[PDB]
Amino acid sequence: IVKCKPTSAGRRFVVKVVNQELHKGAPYAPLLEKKSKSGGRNNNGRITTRHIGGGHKQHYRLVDFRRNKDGIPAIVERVEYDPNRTAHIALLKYADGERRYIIAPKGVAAGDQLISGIGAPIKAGNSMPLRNIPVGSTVHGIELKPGKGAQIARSAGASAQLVAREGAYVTLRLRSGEMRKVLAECRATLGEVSNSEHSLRSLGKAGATRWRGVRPTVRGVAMNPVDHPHGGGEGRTSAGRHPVSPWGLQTKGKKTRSNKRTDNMIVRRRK
Amino acid sequence: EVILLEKVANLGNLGDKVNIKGGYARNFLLPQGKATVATAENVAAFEARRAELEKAAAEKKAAAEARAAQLSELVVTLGAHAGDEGKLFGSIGTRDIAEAVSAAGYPLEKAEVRLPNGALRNTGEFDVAVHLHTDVETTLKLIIVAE
Amino acid sequence: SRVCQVTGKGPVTGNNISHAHNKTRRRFLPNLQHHRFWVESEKRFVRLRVSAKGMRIIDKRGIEAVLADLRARGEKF
RNA sequence: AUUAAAAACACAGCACUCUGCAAACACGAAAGUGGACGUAUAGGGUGUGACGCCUGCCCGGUGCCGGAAGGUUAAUUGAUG
RNA sequence: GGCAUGCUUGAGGUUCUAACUCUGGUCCGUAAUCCGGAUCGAGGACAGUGUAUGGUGGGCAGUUUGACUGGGGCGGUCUCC
Repeated sequence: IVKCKPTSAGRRFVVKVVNQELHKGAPYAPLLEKKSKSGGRNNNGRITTRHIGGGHKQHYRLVDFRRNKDGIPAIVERVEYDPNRTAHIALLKYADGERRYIIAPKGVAAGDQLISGIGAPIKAGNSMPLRNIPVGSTVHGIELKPGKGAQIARSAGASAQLVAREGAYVTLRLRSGEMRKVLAECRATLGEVSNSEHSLRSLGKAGATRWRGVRPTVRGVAMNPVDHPHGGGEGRTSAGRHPVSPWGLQTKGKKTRSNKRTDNMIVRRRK
Repeated sequence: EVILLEKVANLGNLGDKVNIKGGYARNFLLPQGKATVATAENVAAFEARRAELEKAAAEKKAAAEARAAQLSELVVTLGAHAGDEGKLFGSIGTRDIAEAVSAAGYPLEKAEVRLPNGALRNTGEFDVAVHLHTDVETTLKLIIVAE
Repeated sequence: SRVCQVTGKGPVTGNNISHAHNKTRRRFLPNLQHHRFWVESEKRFVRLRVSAKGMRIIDKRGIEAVLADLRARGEKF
């Protein structure tokens, strides 16, 4: 993590994250495919999600989440950059070829973990079911329906903690603060996700956000009464309604969960 | 409403007619063959098979007497992990336990089970709720040893 | 469309009268759910979306009197 | 676009809050699609606008959040006269 | 008074699977995983959907907001002795 010298008006506050562990140039080619840019537009053609557009060409990488190979020792080749994600991914190699990308744990550059219904059991990077692990451990990549794949604790530097165990349900405390009960045969992976040098970065200039795929936002007090309920005014007005979405939704604190189907699996709400 | 044909439920009889909820007869009894709606059309045929109904009531309990001598033997030795450590590390099983109670027990296996007490804690003999009835069940004894 | 495969119920229209008689339009939709019905002759479930008034008529004739005249007006079950 | 190029709008940066995945949210009579083939170091919304030193008191009014003890309170039942 | 147990019935609590549910897994139609069908896995009388009813609801719509007046706006005045 380096600082930049103020040579220009853009370079004054750029904070980079450089890494020399990353493999310089190539992706492995059969694990790579085409991805198109949406613009934030559904099949009616209209903008649903605002402030998206532009950017750069990207290839989607088929990152493996199931880890269904069992009893095979896998050996890491190298750690690569992945553009549609905040973590680093690793290239694996099993005992008989069959290379494959996974989310990289804290271990890097040819360790050899073992992916099984239980084996070699404890490292960073061993996948094994959630009943055969000690309490108080830190895991990541947690399935919720068995066979479906990792859904929770998957972004950069993220993890969860085991707390309790009884019956079919193995309770864990999420990164947010919510404590879920999770069914016990869903697999998970010991350790933490690789790139934690990511909350320490600053873009510096206005055109740095724009070549990543985020389009300018405009405030609601600088519009007309026809466009946004904060509306127009004379001079700078305090927008004399209570603060509200452009569709009429209260925004400074209003509980909006209404699922009413998964409420049994939650122990404690996030506070 | 319907005419009963089974005797091993909690209200069943030989040929008594009962009045039950519409969802309990539509969904459960009739698509298996344990009851029949009361009619006035084939009633000359139901009276002819009353001798065949009581011979069927002297055979369903006869096969059960030659069956209970193989269920409570408790000779099933499940090969789970966690030999001599103390911490839960064994393969408990929710789909592989139905094949274990069918290779040396009753051959029926279908587990649509509502359970928050599925997996078991540290190494020892505990109980797994298995498919035993259709509107109740109790838990079956499981032996967990080393591998 | 929201029709039944036994009784032939369709959506109708009407009003939505207030307490000062401000007429405005709504639709009356028939109750109708998916459900599976066992037959004995073809020994298989058939699934067809019927009303709750279609569930009562199936409780009257039983399955096959209502299945046959559904075929005898030329439909897929 | 064709009388207004600004002190206006943007902005990197800052804070608040909602969202545990079939997510909040949006477009759709509905099927479904965006979000996102992403998973809280993420995604929506509202204000202020690099940097430096800082951000005081008031919870009565209005809104949101929390709590149920007690009061009133909807069709639905229909005693009694 | 209650004693018992029954007969029915409300309200609450737990559990079970067979209804419904699965934007789960693998077979089949199929050279497609959209859609079905078969089987296991999860939830489970909840969710969800009709119809009757409460609440919130400028998100949206149809509309109303008088006259005399030494210009009309402000103020004063509209009936009876």
